[PDB]
Amino acid sequence: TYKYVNLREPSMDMKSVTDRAAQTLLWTELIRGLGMTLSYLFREPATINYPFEKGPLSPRFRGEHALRRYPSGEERCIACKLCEAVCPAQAITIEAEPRADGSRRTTRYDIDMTKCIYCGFCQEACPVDAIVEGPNFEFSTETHEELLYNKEKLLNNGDKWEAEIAANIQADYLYR
Amino acid sequence: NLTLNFGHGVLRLVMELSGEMVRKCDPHIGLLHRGTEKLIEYKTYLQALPYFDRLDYVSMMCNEQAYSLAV
Amino acid sequence: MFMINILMLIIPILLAVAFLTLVERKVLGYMQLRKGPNVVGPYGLLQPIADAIKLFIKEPLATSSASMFILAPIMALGLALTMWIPLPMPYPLINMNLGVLFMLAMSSLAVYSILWSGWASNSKYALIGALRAVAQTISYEVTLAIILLSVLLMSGSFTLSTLITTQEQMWLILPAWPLAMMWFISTLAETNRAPFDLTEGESELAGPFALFFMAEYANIIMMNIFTAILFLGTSHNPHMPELYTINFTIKSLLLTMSFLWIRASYPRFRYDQLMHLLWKNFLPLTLALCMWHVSLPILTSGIPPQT
Amino acid sequence: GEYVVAKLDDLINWARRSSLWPMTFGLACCAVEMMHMAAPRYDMDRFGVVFRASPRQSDVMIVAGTLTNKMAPALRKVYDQMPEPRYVVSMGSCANGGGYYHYSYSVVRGCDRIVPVDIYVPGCPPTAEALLYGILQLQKKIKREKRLRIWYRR
Amino acid sequence: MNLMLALLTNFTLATLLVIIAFWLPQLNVYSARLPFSMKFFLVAITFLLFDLEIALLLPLPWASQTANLNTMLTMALFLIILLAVSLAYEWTQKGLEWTE
Amino acid sequence: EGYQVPPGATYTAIEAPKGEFGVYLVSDGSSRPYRCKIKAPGFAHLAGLDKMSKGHMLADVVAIIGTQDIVFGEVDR
Amino acid sequence: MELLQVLKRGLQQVSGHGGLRGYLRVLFRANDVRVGTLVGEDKYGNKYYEDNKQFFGRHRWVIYTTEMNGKNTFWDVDGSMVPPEWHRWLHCMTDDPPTVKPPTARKFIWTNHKFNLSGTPQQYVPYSTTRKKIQEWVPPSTPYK
Amino acid sequence: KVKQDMPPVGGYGPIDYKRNLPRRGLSGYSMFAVGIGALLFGYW
Ligand SMILES: CCCCCCCCCCCCCCCCCC(=O)OC[C@H](COP(=O)(O)OCCN)OC(=O)CCCCCCCCCCCCCCCCC
Ligand SMILES: CCCCCCCCCCCCO[C@@H]1O[C@H](CO)[C@@H](O[C@H]2O[C@H](CO)[C@@H](O)[C@H](O)[C@H]2O)[C@H](O)[C@H]1O
Ligand SMILES: CCCCCCCCCCCCO[C@@H]1O[C@H](CO)[C@@H](O[C@H]2O[C@H](CO)[C@@H](O)[C@H](O)[C@H]2O)[C@H](O)[C@H]1O
Ligand SMILES: N=C(N)NC(=N)NCCc1ccc(I)c(Cl)c1
Ligand code: SF4
Ligand code: SF4
Ligand code: SF4
Repeated sequence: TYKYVNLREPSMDMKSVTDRAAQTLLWTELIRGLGMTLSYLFREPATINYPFEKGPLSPRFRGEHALRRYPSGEERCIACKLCEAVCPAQAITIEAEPRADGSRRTTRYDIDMTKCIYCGFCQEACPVDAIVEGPNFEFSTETHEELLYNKEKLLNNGDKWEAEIAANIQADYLYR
Repeated sequence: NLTLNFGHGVLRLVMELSGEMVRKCDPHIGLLHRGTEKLIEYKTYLQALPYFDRLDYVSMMCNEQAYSLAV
Repeated sequence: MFMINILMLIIPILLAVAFLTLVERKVLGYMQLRKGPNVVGPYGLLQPIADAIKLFIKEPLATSSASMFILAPIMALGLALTMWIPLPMPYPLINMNLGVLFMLAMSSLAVYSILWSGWASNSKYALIGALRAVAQTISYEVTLAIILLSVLLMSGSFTLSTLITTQEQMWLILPAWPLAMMWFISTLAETNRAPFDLTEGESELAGPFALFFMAEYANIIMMNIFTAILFLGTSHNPHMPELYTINFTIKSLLLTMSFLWIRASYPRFRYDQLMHLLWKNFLPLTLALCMWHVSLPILTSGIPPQT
Repeated sequence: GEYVVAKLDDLINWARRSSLWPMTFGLACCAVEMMHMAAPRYDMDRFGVVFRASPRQSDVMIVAGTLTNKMAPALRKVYDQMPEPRYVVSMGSCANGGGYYHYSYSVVRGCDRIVPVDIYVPGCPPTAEALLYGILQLQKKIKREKRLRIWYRR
Repeated sequence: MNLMLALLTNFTLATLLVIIAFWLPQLNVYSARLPFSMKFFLVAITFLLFDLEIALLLPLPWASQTANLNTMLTMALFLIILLAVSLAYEWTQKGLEWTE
Repeated sequence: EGYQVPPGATYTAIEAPKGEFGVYLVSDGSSRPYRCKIKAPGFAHLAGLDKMSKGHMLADVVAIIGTQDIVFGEVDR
Repeated sequence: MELLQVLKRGLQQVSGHGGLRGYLRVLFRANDVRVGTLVGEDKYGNKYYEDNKQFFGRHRWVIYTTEMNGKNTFWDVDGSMVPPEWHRWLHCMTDDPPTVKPPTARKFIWTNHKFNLSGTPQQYVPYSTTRKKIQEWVPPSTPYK
Repeated sequence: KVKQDMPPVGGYGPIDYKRNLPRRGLSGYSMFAVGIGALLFGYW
């Protein structure tokens, strides 16, 4: 099914011709345009008062990465490297060895935040909810190097943001 | 005929003008060529999906749909 | 005493220009469902000061002729301030018997700053942009002069304060609204304002910059003050002249604000299209209305006094 | 002496950070979130950050998207024509360090190979709010400058 | 004297603003034919010729005070009509076109 | 590894907002595509700018590029 | 007249912010003199307000503390100053504030939130977290060629 | 019981989409009559 956007015949009677003459000479449609912008002048603006007010986000938001712990404090990551394998940007670099107590743990866990496309595949792939994209988006830096996260930075992010990260996972894990 | 070397992304237009009239338009593109098609050959089918968001990056989910239907 | 009077005109003009940039940004913002400057000082009241200081300590970034590179902004700003000295508000700084002709003569010189800066640009493409701007400006000078003459056939003289007397009973916009319409549009095109802002349009398809900007925005205010006097005459009470100044300021502010309103409302003309608007539309009507306004006072026996 | 130099520095810093006019290099998708920062919700103009400034009237270059090898010379040329003081904001993974296209034959691995960068905004793309946070971070960097104090001590 | 003072003040101030605009502390220690288009020339010339006719019409507000109104009105209209004829000729000879 | 895709080639297209957007996707039987040609509608549209702009003025070139709806992410890929 | 009720609404904001000085303080610190309901306050001094008659996005806001972690933040406020437990509420990731739904406590969670430390001596510096891979032979310390 | 995002029982209310540019103003005749009337009063 189709419709014509612009296939109409102007009425050529004197009244219609004189109507178009009045529009040409008295700029009626241009004045009608002035009314629209005038009505917007008197509308409340849509602006929010950042940083005192923030745009709404959802629990699914993909922000800065973090490495999480179990309630006991043990790391969740067991160096399976599924995140590293799935990473579309190859932003993740992992090395692992047996820990001094025999645990399977990483000795290197780096995310190049300037390679990362913030896609969330890593946190989908992870079988133990170890790597997550947290809610933080306000972490711009003055140098390139500060955006090359090693494991200490990522564990610190997890300890810094775990209160919010856990609550967001609680809200969304039934959709996963 | 004056030649204008410059006249969504970034485009380089090389134009031939005869007064006000355009006599030739020669778009020079590739200023945003990033070898996506070659990169996709080093990705699994899932890893390649986010590349389609970044093509017509105003119509992200439609690009995703086209690739998903093909796969 | 007179030098104090000159400064009580020059200084407020520059301050009014500074805060028109804030008003323009905020009026445009609210018509765009946003706020415009509201952080740099309460309600953005310090924004013009920050912009002014910023521009003047910016690197002043070769000219094809040093003399003309410096002449062009001096001419622009000097001429712009000069257009104010005969304006009756209600008393002029200088009471000229031919004040209307003086403003016409001085405004016709303003196109030299465009021409000289194009010559000094040292770039073939900037000179061409300047010549296109000049052709637009002189084209709309034609209708402005003829419209002004038509109105003065009801006033009787070239004295600006006589327009006040002519409109003692009634604004001239009522007998001359067709001329008021073309006059208003002509001022927009004359000041390269949207939808006639083709220099800034076509172009994209520090202190010296600030100086040209001040000259243009002073001209915008002045043109709307001239429009208020020409068509919306305020009544003058000689024992309470401040009453005239308040009413006449409000009209000029509203006319200036309607320049911003129009910028927010329409797309841009093509160059050839704004030339046709003048040569094929405004000029034919202006010529016919000039004949009409020559005949009308004679045929109604409403010829104004010479003095 | 010290008091005058300090107060004058505060004045020029306040003027420069309160009137930041950006030249935006809208290279790719990050340019869309920059448009959203100008849009009504965030209204960058309300901070004194005009929507679009000419390169010769600009104080900050925002590199919003992938910088290809073919484009790199042009970007440097615009940077060199900027009047000082001039700052560069790198927006998004592509400009930060190549991002999704880091390993491409045609892509510069970070705009900081071409121009010095003052602020790096992460994200692919950073949200309009994230970019605004970055612009305000640049404002704070400008507030820390002590050009006149260092000049006085030369 | 007043007008001379005003003009000297306006342009003297404009000179000074240009001066400081070009020289402030910086704190650092380290004739052919321009792709000639005939159409833009004819706009300028057409403006000139119409400007000379406007020069002839400017006296009209004073001329209306004459007792010889029959002659004065006829000549005023004659001048404006001839201006219209000039525009009509340019229009019909494609002098107001920007194509080609 | 990802899922293996049976070998073959398909041209698949949709009505995207900018026009026909398709991929010629070639599988070799493995979990990685062998070839992925992206057909972007703006590519052919921009190739037609010179044809469409004939007999128009400079300022109309802006309008024509706009009417074509051009994003260089998909034109350049 | 309506313009009358608007004007008294403006005056109430002066007394709603504890007089002229408090009113001017919020005007210059935050460019906003609205009066909302106090939802709570965090250990750093940030105060959180709500007004559900405002349109979505303006119905929640924070007045940042004037001092955090030894930094004078009277003028220099930052979005990264919001601690994570209030971050969820302020961004409308949830409906209920931490004063009503407190976060789960863990011994490893930071007791003291830190804002963005870029450009300071506390900034993060990357380094390799793995040990040396190849051990070089060390020659003997006695002469014996 | 299964609980997922669904439309309300009975569906949502009608959604407008058709162009709606309401007709306003006077006819060309009336507009010209007002303009000529203003001029005649001004001339008088
Ligand atoms: C009894 C005896 C009586 C004798 C006297 C009779 C005379 C009165 C009757 C005649 C009325 C004359 C009206 C004169 C106004 C000028 C009309 C005009 O020129 O409009 C035509 C012009 C071009 O129209 P267009 O559609 O593009 O094409 C036509 C040609 N092809 O279209 C335009 O000009 C459009 C203008 C473009 C600019 C847009 C921005 C302006 C919009 C806001 C304007 C607000 C109104 C201004 C008010 C000023 C107040 C001081
Ligand atoms: C309206 C009245 C305003 C009164 C304000 C008075 C303040 C006087 C102190 C001004 C200090 C300006 O500070 C300085 O400005 C110049 C403007 O080019 C900048 O630029 C300068 O330094 C850079 C290198 O740093 C040079 O490459 C450049 O050629 C030079 O112009 C400096 O980077 C900035 O440090
Ligand atoms: C291409 C060339 C075009 C040339 C166009 C010339 C058009 C001229 C048209 C009108 C010319 C005469 O216009 C008008 O006619 C009437 C005729 O009663 C004259 O007569 C009227 O005024 C005179 C005063 O002088 C009175 O004495 C008389 O009682 C009165 O009727 C007017 O004085 C004259 O102003
Ligand atoms: N076009 C706008 N209204 N905004 C804008 N950025 N204007 C230009 C800013 C400006 C220029 C000169 C001076 I002196 C001042 Cl005070 C401000
Ligand atoms: S979000 Fe995507 S690109 Fe970033 S580290 Fe995770 S998988 Fe890699
Ligand atoms: S973060 Fe998860 S997916 Fe990645 S290596 Fe650790 S356990 Fe495996
Ligand atoms: S960083 Fe992401 S959003 Fe920005 S240009 Fe690159 S791919 Fe597009």
